[PDB]
Amino acid sequence: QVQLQESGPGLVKPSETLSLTCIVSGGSISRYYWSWIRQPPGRGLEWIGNIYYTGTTNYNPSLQSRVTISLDTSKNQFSLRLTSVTAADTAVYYCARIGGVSFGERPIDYWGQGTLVTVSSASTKGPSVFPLAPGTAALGCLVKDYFPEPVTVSWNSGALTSGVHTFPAVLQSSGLYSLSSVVTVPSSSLGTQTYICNVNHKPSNTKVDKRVEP
Amino acid sequence: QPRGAEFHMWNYHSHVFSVGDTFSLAMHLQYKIHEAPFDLLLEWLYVPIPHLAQRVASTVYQNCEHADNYTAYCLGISHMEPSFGLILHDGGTTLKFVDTPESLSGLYVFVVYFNGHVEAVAYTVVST
Amino acid sequence: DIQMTQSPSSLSASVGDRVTITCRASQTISTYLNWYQQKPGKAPKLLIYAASTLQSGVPSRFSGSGSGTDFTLTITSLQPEDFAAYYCQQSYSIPLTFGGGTKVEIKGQPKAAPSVTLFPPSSEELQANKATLVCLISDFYPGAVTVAWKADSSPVKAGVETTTPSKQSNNKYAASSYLSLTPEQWKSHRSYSCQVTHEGSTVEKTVAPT
Repeated sequence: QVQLQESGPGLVKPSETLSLTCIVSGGSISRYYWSWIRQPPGRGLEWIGNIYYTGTTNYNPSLQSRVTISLDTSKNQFSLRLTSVTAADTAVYYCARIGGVSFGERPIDYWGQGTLVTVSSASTKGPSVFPLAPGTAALGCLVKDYFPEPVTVSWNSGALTSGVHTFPAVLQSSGLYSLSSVVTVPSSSLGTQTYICNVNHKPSNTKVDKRVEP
Repeated sequence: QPRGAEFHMWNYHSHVFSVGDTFSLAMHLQYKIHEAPFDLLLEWLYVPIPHLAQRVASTVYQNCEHADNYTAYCLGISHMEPSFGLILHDGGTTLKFVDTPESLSGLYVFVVYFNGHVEAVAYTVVST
Repeated sequence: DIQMTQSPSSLSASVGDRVTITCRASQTISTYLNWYQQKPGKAPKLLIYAASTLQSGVPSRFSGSGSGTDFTLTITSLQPEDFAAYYCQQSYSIPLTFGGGTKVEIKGQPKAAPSVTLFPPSSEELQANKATLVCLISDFYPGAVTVAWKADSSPVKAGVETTTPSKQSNNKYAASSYLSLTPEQWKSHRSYSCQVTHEGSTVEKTVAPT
């Protein structure tokens, strides 16, 4: 039942220190291993390291020279430190648990949510939201000209779920990202329900609401 | 049909301390064993940092018979050579480093001999 | 470092078909590997541990088997909800290492014509010194399509940004495409056309600023 959350910055300048922190809740640090796993934007995932409750860290020797994992049992968390980040370290970082008490059981059963760490040289940019008003009806929101990619779009505080498409971000040659979210709604349900899209950009710490109506 | 025994201990480890700490190096051993009468032995050897290797501790469960029920049922003797400190701990599967100096830093190995066969062994590099 | 080879790397099977994937290890890993499933955007879920045991809350159509250096994951009857990618990971020896991964795409969907819609730029964006119009085709299965942009009579080649999502729970795509340009070039022309060509007779929609 336990849950884990990553708390790392989404943008790190090259050669610097990437510092993430995974907070666990609903369970203990009791006797399991607590691990970190990377996944490049299109590649498969690789295990970077895990830590026991008394130091005793196991590291992937491919980059053992740069990585360290620390434990904060007092605050029920554990942190990942990766020094001298190059451009290849841009990946999604999951914190998870490796446990099981039997012979053949050492599985990564409970995973974290995973945070995106893009490395490049800039500062930030918040998103720009623009509405898109109308068999059935189709309406959308357009997010434009923001920096590092992780951005979330929901509708009516997440009440509108079915019939919604959120497209992958595309890289406009201005070095920026663009995205759009569309919803198919009944034609007669246009003027009754007030449609609002909520866009959250975590690296810039910007949450914006946008109402859509013809 | 079954015959023998199997162990698993995640060979490579890495523990880092600082002078004056009170950490405890613990292994998480997994096992499945049949043919109840055996001679289990958990031996902690040490090497400074490398070819040579000293001996630090050894626990022996001699002629035990608890096969699949938790082997802590039957207890064994845990005589440890006093050239080091290193208060030994439960089941002989973990060391405890009390008021550590730097001189204790080195590569520790924990070799499990089951019935005269090395069935698993794990390395752990302790350094400041 | 144990090398883990996964086979195949990409397969397409219709709904209800029997899917089998193989995992091979360079060293004997005694009943030590886990099969994980990663849906698009989400984190991997533990499907199989101990190389033959089912994790709680997983449908019984997932079956793990094998030992030594040869292992097999079997999906009995594919469902449109199992489009995810699949990985096999060993836990015998540090470092722990995953497989290449297998992309399981669902082919059961018959050819479905897309639903076409168009959105002209908003006045707020026009006040924001940029002009972007959005063409959107939704819920079509077969592969990719072609979408052209006409400046009242003429196919435009530059300024097109096209994106596509992954397969849904109904196994349908939705190609989105932006046309971006300055407000001057947006106001210099009258009727903008989006022309999609797919599985039927070439469809097109148009806007004129009213």
